[PDB]
Amino acid sequence: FSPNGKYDSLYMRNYATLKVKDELARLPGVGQIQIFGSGEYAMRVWLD
Amino acid sequence: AEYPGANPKVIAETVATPLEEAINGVENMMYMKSVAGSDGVLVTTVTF
Ligand SMILES: CCCCCCCCCCCCO[C@@H]1O[C@H](CO)[C@@H](O[C@H]2O[C@H](CO)[C@@H](O)[C@H](O)[C@H]2O)[C@H](O)[C@H]1O
Repeated sequence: FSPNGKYDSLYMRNYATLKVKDELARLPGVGQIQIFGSGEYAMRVWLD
Repeated sequence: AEYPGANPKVIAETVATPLEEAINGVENMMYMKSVAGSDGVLVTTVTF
């Protein structure tokens, strides 16, 4: 979490995916790691 | 796995890393190796 509002759920979910998830799956006894909240990064082209 | 025309660094980052993340949730594994060549081919050996 960001208690000061500096980061929203999207940034932190992708931060967990890119810097937390893999380093946690290396631990022993971990079968599954699941992320809940927001969504993956994606290139959004909002047309007019 | 195959990633035609992709540089081995790209194959290692975008292919090998997520398969290793998934495979880490296997039991009785001793060590995992990934070799990605300029032939576009990635081989990941999982030794138990
Ligand atoms: C913090 C909540 C923990 C709940 C513990 C889980 C046990 C509950 C009974 C089993 C059902 C869980 O079912 C679970 O549903 C979630 C949705 O939340 C799915 O989650 C899926 O959708 C969510 C929502 O977009 C994505 O963030 C996620 O990446 C994707 O995998 C999981 O893939 C599945 O494992």
